[PDB]
Amino acid sequence: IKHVPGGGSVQIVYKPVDLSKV
Amino acid sequence: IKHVPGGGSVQIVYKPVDLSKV
Amino acid sequence: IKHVPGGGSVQIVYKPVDLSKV
Amino acid sequence: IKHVPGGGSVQIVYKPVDLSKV
Amino acid sequence: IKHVPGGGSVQIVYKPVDLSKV
Amino acid sequence: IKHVPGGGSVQIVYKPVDLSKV
Repeated sequence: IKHVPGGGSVQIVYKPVDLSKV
Repeated sequence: IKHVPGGGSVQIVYKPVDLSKV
Repeated sequence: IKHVPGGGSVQIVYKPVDLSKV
Repeated sequence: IKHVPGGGSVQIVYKPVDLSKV
Repeated sequence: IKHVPGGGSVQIVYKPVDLSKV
Repeated sequence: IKHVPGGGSVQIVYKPVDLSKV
């Protein structure tokens, strides 16, 4: 019995710029 | 019995700039 | 920006019995 | 931007019995 | 920016019994 | 019995700049 969700994962975000207004 | 969620994960964010206004 | 691998994950094992021989 | 691999994932095993020989 | 691997995860094992022999 | 959430994790943020206004 094993449970192994989301293993070995990568995310990359390159040069993001945020100009949001609130 | 094992539970091994999210193992080995990477995140990269490269040169982010935040100019947000509140 | 979020990364959430294996997030919110569940395992349930109910009344397991082990009689293994080695 | 979200990344959520294996998110919300479930396993259930009910009354397992192990009789393995080694 | 957040990274949250395995976040919010649960395991339950209910009334396990071990009679293993070596 | 093991529970092993989020093991082996890396995060990298490279040369971030924060100019946020409140």
